[PDB]
Amino acid sequence: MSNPWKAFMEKYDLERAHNSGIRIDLGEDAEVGNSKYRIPAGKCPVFGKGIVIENSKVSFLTPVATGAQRLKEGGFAFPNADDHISPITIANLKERYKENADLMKLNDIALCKTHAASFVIAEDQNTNYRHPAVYDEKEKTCYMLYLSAQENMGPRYCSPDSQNKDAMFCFKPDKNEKFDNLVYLSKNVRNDWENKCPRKNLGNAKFGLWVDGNCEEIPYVNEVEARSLRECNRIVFEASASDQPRQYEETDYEKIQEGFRQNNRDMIKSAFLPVGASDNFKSKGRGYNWANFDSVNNKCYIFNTKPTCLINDKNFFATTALSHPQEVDNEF
Amino acid sequence: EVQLVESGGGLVQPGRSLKLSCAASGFTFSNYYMAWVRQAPKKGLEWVATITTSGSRSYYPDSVKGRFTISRDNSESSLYLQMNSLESEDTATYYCARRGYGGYSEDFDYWGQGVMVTVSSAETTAPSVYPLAPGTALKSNSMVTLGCLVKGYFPEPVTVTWNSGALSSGVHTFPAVLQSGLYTLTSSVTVPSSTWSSQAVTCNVAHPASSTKVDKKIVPREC
Amino acid sequence: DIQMTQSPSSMSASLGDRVTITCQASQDIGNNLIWFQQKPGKSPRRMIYYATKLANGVPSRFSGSRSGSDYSLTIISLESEDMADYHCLQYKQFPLTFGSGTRLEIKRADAAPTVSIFPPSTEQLATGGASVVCLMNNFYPRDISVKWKIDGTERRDGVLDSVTDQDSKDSTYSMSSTLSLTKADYESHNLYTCEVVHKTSSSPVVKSFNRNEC
Repeated sequence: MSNPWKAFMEKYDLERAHNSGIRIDLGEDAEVGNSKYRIPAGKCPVFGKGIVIENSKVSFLTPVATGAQRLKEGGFAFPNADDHISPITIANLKERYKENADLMKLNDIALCKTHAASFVIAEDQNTNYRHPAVYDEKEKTCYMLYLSAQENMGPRYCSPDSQNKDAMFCFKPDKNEKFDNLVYLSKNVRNDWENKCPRKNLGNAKFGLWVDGNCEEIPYVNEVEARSLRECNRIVFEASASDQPRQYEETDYEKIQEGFRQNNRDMIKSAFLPVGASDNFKSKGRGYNWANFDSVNNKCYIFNTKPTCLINDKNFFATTALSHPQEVDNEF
Repeated sequence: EVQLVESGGGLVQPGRSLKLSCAASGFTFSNYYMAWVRQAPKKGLEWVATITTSGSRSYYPDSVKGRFTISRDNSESSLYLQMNSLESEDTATYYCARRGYGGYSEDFDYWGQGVMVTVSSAETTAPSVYPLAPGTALKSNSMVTLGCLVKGYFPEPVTVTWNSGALSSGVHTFPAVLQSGLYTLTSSVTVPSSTWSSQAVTCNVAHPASSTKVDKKIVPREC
Repeated sequence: DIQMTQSPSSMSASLGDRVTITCQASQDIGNNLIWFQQKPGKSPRRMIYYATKLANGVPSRFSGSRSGSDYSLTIISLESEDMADYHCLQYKQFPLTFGSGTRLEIKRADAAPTVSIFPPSTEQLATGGASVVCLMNNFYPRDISVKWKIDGTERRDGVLDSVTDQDSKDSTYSMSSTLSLTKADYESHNLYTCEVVHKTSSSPVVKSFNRNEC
């Protein structure tokens, strides 16, 4: 009576701040063609997150494999058509929306997401479908995702040591060196995230529960081995809230491939997405989204209960799955 | 390389119905939104309707709401506009235009030729064709202007030619005038005198509405 | 309910000259504006999309400009294929609304009319209805005044006149007045005069006929 953290610790109740899946963000439901699917509906940005296509030498950021191109020869990205669409530089983005005061105010990341969100037909704008955008911090280049899907894997599709050689389009969401400077945005990403969302790993500090006047400790934890700050983050990302479950499938593959060759905008837009038939798959942000790292004795501590305060601990690092792989802040 | 060929239209009385088809060709139809746009004589364009690639959703303004319906068959690449309980203010030319697709600059790039749709109660009156020849005190020169008066017909239009089509220069078919619930149109043809003595300069006026093919051959005034 | 206010009503421009049509919307359109060229009796053609992006085939002399609520289109080195109507459109918010349109007329070296008078046909006089036509051709500019004087006396009634749309090729206009009256009203008079008053004359051009000599 009362908590002198709370306001600061708001950006760590992810079930509110983000309200979606993290490893797999498929929170909204939207009609694409006759069919209805599930689309990334996350209020927070996922720093360092990206898509790896297994048995490929092609980036997920490369434009889509439309026409004669073999599916796995391409990436997820929206086609190059007008370099003032995708990918677009922050310079051009500032130039593009020059005559809007309300938005010229926005940061690079939020503007990027706002740009991806702009692609609707006035009359249909009521439709809560938009293309997800990904922002590269080192390039300062915003890319549009033609594919809203995140994990084609499991049974029919991706079984270990494939008979389909490399031909099969197998993908999973990962956090690593390649993606270190990347950031996965939804249509829903809040314009005020540098206030509502977790960005950097809290250096020389640790997550705890505020109990009866004293910043107490975590009641339940899962102790796992972590060699680095990155390893911890990576672990708690796999552990975090995820909408599409572990090894999920329902659509055909050659029919999905046909759509790509036959350059169908809706087939591509909808490719490898779960239905809006169903809602129980939505994590809504609930999950094992938070971790603590004992760097002095390499251990990761994950939990499925939101933190409500921090401990002055110098040998520790407090992190969330949305939080940046490298970025850190020892402030307290 | 991209076609939008409208069909249907024509004349109909109020309260009645009409369906305008528009066959599309050269593009992957099912990749584009579609729309209809109308244009009243001497007036600006008016968005009429929109349809999704799938046909899932339809968009109409308060102007022709629930009285009009947009549709399509992507398997057999074509669009439609079923116009019901029609009004005299619905009298315009209808244009199937290829609507855009978010993230593409396809927006209204291509339109159809257009289709005249006429709504009114009035009886489809055939025209009276009077041949304009010059006055009896002919101050004979190098050039002569002969005419064609197309008094009292309904509805617009009348196709007017000069010599089965053959005469093309100096021919001016003026906009028809509605007054007395009938159309009054004049067609001029500035031809040399030399040829009006050697050629039988005829005026071919035709009303599709009343199904008419009147051919008036202009001769000199007498007496 | 997004008021599009395309101004002016129409405009005169010489060759190589620049013309600026300014379409202005009540509420916020982003850069969701289209300029359309519509030529007499033909389907409109996209000129400028996303308010400033010149579309395929559209020559460099065409260009769009945004500044708050205001938007404009400019044709800089004016050609004879600029003689068209120009339309705006907002595709930002439902419902899609267009502006009134702007008629682009091209200024030419002025031209005097080729005034012609026409007595009623014998065909018409079998009906008992008598129409007198007075067409004036290939003239510039568009301001002209036609006047029916029957036996040197005024006639403001039963007169229908219709100007042509500016000629594509030679850029002239053509007008067509018609004094439709009765065989009776016709027979009761001898002089039928049609007085034309144009910028080119100073002293009116008056072509006329007398009823008695057919």
